Amino acid sequence: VAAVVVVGSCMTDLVSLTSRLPKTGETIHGHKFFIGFGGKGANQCVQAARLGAMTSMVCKVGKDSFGNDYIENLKQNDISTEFTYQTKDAATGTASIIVNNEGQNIIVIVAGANLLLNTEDLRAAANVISRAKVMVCQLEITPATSLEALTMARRSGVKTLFNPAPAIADLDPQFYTLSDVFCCNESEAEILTGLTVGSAADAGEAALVLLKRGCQVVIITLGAEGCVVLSQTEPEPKHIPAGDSFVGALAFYLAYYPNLSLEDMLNRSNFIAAVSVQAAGTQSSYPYKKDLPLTLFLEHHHHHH
Amino acid sequence: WQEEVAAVVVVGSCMTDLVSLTSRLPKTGETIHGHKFFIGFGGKGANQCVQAARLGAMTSMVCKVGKDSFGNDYIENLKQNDISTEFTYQTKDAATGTASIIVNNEGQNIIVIVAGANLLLNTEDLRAAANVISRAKVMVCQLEITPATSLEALTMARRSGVKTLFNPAPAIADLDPQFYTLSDVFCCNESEAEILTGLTVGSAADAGEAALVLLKRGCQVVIITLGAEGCVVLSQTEPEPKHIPTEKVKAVDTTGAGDSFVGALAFYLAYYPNLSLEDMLNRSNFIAAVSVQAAGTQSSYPYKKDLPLTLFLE
Ligand SMILES: [Cl-]
Ligand code: NA
Ligand code: NA
Repeated sequence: VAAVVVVGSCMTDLVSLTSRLPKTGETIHGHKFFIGFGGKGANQCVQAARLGAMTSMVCKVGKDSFGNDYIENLKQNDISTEFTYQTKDAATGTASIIVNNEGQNIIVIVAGANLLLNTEDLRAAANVISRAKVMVCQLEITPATSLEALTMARRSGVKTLFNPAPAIADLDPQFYTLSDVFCCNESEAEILTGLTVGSAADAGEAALVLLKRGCQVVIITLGAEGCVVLSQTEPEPKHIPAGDSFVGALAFYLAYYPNLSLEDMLNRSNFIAAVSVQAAGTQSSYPYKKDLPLTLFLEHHHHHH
Repeated sequence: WQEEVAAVVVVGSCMTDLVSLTSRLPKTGETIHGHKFFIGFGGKGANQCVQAARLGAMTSMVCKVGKDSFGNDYIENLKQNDISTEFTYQTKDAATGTASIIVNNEGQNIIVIVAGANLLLNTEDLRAAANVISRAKVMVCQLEITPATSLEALTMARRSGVKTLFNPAPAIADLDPQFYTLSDVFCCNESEAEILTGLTVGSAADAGEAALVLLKRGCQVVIITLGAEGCVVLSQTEPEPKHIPTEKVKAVDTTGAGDSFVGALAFYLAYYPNLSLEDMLNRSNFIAAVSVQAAGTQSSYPYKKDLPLTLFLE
């Protein structure tokens, strides 16, 4: 029975490497191509599943070979695809990336079938939504669909973890009140608040704005510098001194380790994100439970660390 | 009773086209959002083989793809176009060839090709095809596999008395001289002829002077294509350029029009050997022009049944 349900996006990364970037009208011969699995929703789902969560991916891909390939990737990671939809009306989402020998790139994103995931689709998935322990949402599908997913979780008492990524100025105010845990990065927080965010001190001031819009808990991530947290019952910023790995891990802990303090969950999730950064690649770099330190999965009183 | 012998063998490339449509092309360092993404089956060899097959040729595609989902999908495409895949090889040692394509609202594009498994088509893989090549009427080769593999395919055809149709695309300055001498029909476009001859080519008149250089390198017949403006032909017994023009028209999408033309010509060389070159070229120009009126490269290639009956008369 899925404890973590993710409503969000799946995207295929298509990468070519070339000596130089092409000029208009030019064909250039590359020396390497590869495919990688992405999308914030998928990536967050995959990290949670690798840690041992029972997860379900609510999303929409194309009735095409990339979408069939995505479905197999979710199944290989032990994720339920019962509400992974396939549509003939758009292609599976893509990120095409060309990179030259100087590390300069060009990137073309087509969100495709992700934008077609709608209310009717979420309604069909009510049983898994209502019965989960945590619902995770981002902003790579139609915002209205994310909203409705958060609204459905709330009506069943399911904990809402929201990642407003990519961010948007003029986000619906309902988003803040529907979010039990609202987690974003520095740049995102600048878009959402129109403040500048450079230090951990600025982050704390930006978090407080978001907290005052109605979020229960706000977390602002600081890259490889940790994160800053506030809550309605503790409004003072606490500084705790890859993004999808962190959010996936936090989902896992919210669903399976409710007896941990926020501070501890965030430590463990920072640790797990840092492991993903060291390993080459993207979703493949996400660590499994068996390859991580066993203290990540024990109560505080059980270990000597 | 006897299976139908392949009259056209294409030794050449297959690649998956990964196309994104956008408003404007990205500048260096830029991420942009596109409106649509389209997968298509491409590669100059396969495209030429598909046109020929759609016109009614019995064809065999000698090529190498991956043991990946793109290669599996490519084999099914070939079979759906009635092409023999007996020598469509699959390898775990590389991925299927790709073309990653961005197109703007004006039809301008940037393209990054990775050859992949096309590079791994090798001497042993050709040798297995010896009986099919011996019984063919025409062998068609391009430059999208290892130039040594195309060379061998052309020498195999020549030693078996099979007509060679060679499309030096993409072109390369200082191409091996054997390529000209092994070509019965040598067909390329304006830009390709400039790369090969170091001459400029803008008009049909310039095209004719470039063709005569290529003719003197030992080609039997040379055709220089002029995009939607037809083509120019010369031959050893008729060295004077003939300009075979077309009607000016708005295009829908010209992508793959060149390969349409070469595939049509292969079909005619094999199945209508008694037509004059002038007539074959007219009919092939016409067929290429039909493809331009539809989108999506191979999907735009016309079937026999949808074309005017005069294209198939003697
Ligand atoms: Cl031999
Ligand atoms: Na990584
Ligand atoms: Na076309």
